[PDB]
Amino acid sequence: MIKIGAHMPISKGFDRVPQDTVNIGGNSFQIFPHNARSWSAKLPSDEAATKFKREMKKHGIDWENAFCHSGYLINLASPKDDIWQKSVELLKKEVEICRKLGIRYLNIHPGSHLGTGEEEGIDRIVRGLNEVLNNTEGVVILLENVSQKGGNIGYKLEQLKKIRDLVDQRDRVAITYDTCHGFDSGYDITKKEGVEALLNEIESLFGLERLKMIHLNDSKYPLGAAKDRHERIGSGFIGEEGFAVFFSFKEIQEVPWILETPGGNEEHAEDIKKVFEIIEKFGIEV
Ligand SMILES: [Zn+2]
Ligand SMILES: [Zn+2]
Ligand SMILES: [Zn+2]
Repeated sequence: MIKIGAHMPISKGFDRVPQDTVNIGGNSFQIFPHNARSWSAKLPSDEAATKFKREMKKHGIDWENAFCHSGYLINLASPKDDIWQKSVELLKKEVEICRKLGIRYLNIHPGSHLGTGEEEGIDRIVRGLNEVLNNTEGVVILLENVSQKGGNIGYKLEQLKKIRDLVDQRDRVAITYDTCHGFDSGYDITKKEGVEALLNEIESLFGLERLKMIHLNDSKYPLGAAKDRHERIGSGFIGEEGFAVFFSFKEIQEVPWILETPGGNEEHAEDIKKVFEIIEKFGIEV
């Protein structure tokens, strides 16, 4: 069964999210844990967490299909110690928001060394994840591949493995694959040989059960462009044919597809329709 959804707004409450998710034709979703402007975030009230949980039950959303995503402030690779410390403290709080909501997965970008060096930046990330994981329980942190922009770490799957193998609680570190960031970095899912190489690399670096989520994004730019600009499904350089190849892999189907393409609920309902249209047109099983 296809597990698909989108990044959902939380601005009207967490509890609106399950209903909004089924209204766009999804059964999966991603949300931010908060809308804080700075380094401090509130927890949801007991009242709000309870409503969220009730709506999850009401709509039969699978808890393996519900993800949180960290905000853009957190940078565990920062060469500024105070930003590193505030990032750690905020990440811990985001794990506590997840715990409160019942959310099992917290997705993050590993970070940027800002031109101080990839190897030292990886160590900083590792140490930061240790401080976080060693002071929390339950929640699994997802490392997401990113584009090769400035001092971003994680544009090659190899880098995500370097972080993971140094972490204390490796079972609480897993992986998210973003189709747009990968395409930006040369991972060519428009060809079955590219998808096969991607899967072989994932299986060998992490094992396939570490792949917890795919971010389903088309790209504004060509393969290898390193641009980090998402596009609506079928409207970019991955395209309808490219996605049809990607969708044809059973291994890919086992994993929730989360849209982070431009627009709101309305555009995402259309992108979800496009995905089923692509699957129908190209005769993909299932
Ligand atoms: Zn992301
Ligand atoms: Zn993403
Ligand atoms: Zn992106």
